[PDB]
Amino acid sequence: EVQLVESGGGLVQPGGSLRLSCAASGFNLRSYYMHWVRQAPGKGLEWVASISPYYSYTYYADSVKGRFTISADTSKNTAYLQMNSLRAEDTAVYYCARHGYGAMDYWGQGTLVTVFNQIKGPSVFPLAPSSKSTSGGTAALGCLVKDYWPEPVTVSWNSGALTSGVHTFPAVLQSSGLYSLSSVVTVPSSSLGTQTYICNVNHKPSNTKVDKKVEPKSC
Amino acid sequence: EVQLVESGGGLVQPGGSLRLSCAASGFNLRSYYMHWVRQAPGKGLEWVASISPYYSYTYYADSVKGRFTISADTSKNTAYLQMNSLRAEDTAVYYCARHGYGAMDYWGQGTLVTVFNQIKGPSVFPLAPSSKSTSGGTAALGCLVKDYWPEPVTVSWNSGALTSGVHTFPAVLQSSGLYSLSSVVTVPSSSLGTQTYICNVNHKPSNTKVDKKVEPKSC
Amino acid sequence: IQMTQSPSSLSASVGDRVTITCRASQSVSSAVAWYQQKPGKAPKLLIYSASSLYSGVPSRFSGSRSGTDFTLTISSLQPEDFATYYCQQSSYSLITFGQGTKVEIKRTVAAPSVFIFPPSDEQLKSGTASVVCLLNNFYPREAKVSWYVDNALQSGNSQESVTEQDSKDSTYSLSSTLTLSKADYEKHKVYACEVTQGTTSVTKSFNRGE
Amino acid sequence: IQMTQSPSSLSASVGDRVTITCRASQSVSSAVAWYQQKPGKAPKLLIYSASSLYSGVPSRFSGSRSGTDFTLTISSLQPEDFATYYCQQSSYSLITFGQGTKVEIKRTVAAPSVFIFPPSDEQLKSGTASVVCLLNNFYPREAKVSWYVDNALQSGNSQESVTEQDSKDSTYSLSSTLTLSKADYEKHKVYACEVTQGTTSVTKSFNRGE
Repeated sequence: EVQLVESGGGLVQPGGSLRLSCAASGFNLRSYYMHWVRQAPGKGLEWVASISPYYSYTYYADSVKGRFTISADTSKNTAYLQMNSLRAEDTAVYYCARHGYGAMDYWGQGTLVTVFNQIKGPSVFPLAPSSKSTSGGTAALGCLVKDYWPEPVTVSWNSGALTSGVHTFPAVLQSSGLYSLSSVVTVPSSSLGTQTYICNVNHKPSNTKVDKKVEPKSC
Repeated sequence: EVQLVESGGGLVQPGGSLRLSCAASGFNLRSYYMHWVRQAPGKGLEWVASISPYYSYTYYADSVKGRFTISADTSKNTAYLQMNSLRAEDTAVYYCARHGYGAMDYWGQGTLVTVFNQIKGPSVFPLAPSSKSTSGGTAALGCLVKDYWPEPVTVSWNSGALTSGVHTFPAVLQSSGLYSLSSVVTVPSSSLGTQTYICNVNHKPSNTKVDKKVEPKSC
Repeated sequence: IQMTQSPSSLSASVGDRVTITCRASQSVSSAVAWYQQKPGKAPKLLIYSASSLYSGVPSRFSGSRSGTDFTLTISSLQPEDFATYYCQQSSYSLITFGQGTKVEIKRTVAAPSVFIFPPSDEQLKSGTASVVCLLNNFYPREAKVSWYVDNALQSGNSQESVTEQDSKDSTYSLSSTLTLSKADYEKHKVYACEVTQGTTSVTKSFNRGE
Repeated sequence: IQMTQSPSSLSASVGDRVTITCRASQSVSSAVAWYQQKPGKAPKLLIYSASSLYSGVPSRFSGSRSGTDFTLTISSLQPEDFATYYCQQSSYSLITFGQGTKVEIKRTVAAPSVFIFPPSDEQLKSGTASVVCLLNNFYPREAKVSWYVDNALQSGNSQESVTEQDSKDSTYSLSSTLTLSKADYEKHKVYACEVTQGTTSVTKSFNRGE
């Protein structure tokens, strides 16, 4: 009996990559047009892509054009859908169906492709230096990178000039599901009044770069 | 400069499927042996598979033999690793490296492949029928499928004979991360004493099938 | 090419004729197909080429076209026919689906047969107590289930599940499960489940021990 | 083919010679390679063919073999050389890696320079207060950080992060972040961070307002 089986679905972060497989039984994949159709949780049906029987002509939709790639391997009677540059709208159940009678006759059971919780940029707060909370010459200042997702972030100091004494700590996953870390550096207590100190934090996932100038606190 | 870039990693359920990609730059993939090496969180390095330069000879390890498949596409200078039948031990960071000097010279950054929280079988408790909590003729009995993962489960009654009045409810994801559902059926209040009622629950993910005979409660 | 399906939802009784119209933005051939989809299942092909029925489809389903206006007719609506129906266009190698129409089945208003279940002795041993309330064969879907424990109104410790519409009598069935620790269950005597529909409320209860 | 690496971990000072031995289960050629791997980074090839150094590796690393006994020698241990080192066998088309050896750098015991930071004014506006305690340049790694708020010992509302060993002075640095709501932070005056190493404890504190 004609049966279509789907696999390869799962959860990925925005971007990522994933390839689904339409394993076919009861017919020859090479003699039919094959279609990938998705349905978002609670939404309607959306055509994704199609493939020609023998000429291997690929047809796509603007929603996925340039990010998804359809394919087929006649030897295994299996169709494929390489999804790249995954976004939030790509969260859907993905079916694969066989063309026939100018419509889709046989359908698969579907596999779920879900995107991971939305990317969030970092919040940078100054770890303000002081005088009491300070050894005679050894002074400590830093930046607190809080509530960012996903990893990683890159913290530099004074555009990469300040390296001596800089300690960027490993990120900790807070209960909120967001990441947080701090970067600190020890400086002369005298320079506190003259040398300006900026933490250059960059979050490529969010395409964000924050530059906070740590400065003395306020009484 | 010689650079190796990896993608396609993510989270999948036990079983599932995933294909990683070793995008190569600065050299030709077809003129080198290429190796996939994994390192489990906190554990040591484990060779996964290798591929020959031109003869496309694939070599694997018993840990993944039969479940993983290595490949390469010279046209894109990209190596591939199709991981199927994924297990808990497959949770690791996956590197791809270039052979040379009888060793691995260049290495990638690595992509993480994590397995989903362990499969759990269902717990079936009787929804005991009674007399007070019962309409004159209409009697209600059922089974409670509790704390199972992942979906789905199949509940039948009296080996598929009892179908009239059976209502299996959709599963609810409890706060524990586990699924729970109930299946009920309305029967004559008289038959309570004679007709035997068994709920046939099956959890193919855990390869478990529970058959509980619902029976009157105890005072 | 845009296929504006109309309506988005409807509620007709058994035997009523159902007309779902799918207007085409452009005149694009008769390559219009109709599908039926129940929750959790793949779509089922109903009619292709906008008039011809797929093999095995009951005769009560029929397709029509008037220029850019394609019609799906369900002559004698059966209770099984409750589903979401879609219109799809396969022209210009640009497969386009309709927004969708959810068909629900109207019925005479029915009260639920309410049952309450004390937790099983086995579940008590583990330390968790699930008290289940069943609302069987009622219409319409909407209801209000409230849990009371020694006349204290519970909140935030219950979960509800409702079936799809019954394929024969068009009614719904709902289960409300109340989850408590063993010590909490042993520390109270009277458990009551209250169901409210419109101007009628019903409260079924049991006393621990009886 | 099994490569039993020995030892599993070691702690030598700067200048001490380090000997990591990798015994081969079978006599399988000299196709033994050595690697260095720091946390979060890919392995770095050190020595191939069991004696020859890869290009760019410092001369203090050297490989040796005596039958089925392969040796990695770090002549003058530098503080940068702290890492996990592996031995790999590429024979019989059956690439096999060693269990691994973690090299830590011993040092004279050092006390931490402890600093405490009140939450920034900006973070207070959002409603969350992060109070951070810094333990800078101490040895060994182990320490005990305790949070006190108006002399009430806090628990379960803090997170700690410690750097890898410093590549120059071999010391560690630790940060303990205490997270509170704004209302909780405004409802107290004195915040103290207490660090305990061996027989010495240090408590650095600030009073809200000063």
